[PDB]
Amino acid sequence: SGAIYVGNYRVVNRHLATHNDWANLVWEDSSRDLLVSSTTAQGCDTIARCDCQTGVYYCSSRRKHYPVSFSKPSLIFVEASEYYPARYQSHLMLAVGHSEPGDCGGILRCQHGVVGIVSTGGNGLVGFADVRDLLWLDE
Ligand SMILES: Cn1cc(NS(=O)(=O)N2CCC[C@H](C(N)=O)C2)cn1
Ligand SMILES: [Zn+2]
Repeated sequence: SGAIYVGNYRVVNRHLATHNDWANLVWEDSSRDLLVSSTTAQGCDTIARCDCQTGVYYCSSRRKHYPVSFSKPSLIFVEASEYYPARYQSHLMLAVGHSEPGDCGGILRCQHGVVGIVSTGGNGLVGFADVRDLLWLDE
């Protein structure tokens, strides 16, 4: 679990969104596994605006942060799960590292701020849903 809080927005994995998230829906994209809902309180997270390919992510299944190199956002095949059939997930970045499903929502951060959140995993790789292109999160 986990979310990004920036301005009056909350960014979560779409497959973990709550009833309140859907009742205050701002934007959602099944192909990216993202959902953004509105909040009443102000968010203070800083979103990175860059092309970094190195950062640190939080892994709840190890209670640890790991430094990683990660690929540029791209269209990646994701095998079927209880939340989606087998499909291409867009704007996904991969790194060599550990993750389990409950790790979804952990933040990946570079020197510039929040890059994205844990979204996929398996075969010793971890995938992060990029949020650097969502320029509207800051206005
Ligand atoms: C973070 N993580 C996720 C998994 N398992 S998964 O890749 O099957 N995952 C299950 C939950 C939905 C995910 C998606 N974005 O389609 C895929 C293992 N580690
Ligand atoms: Zn960066």
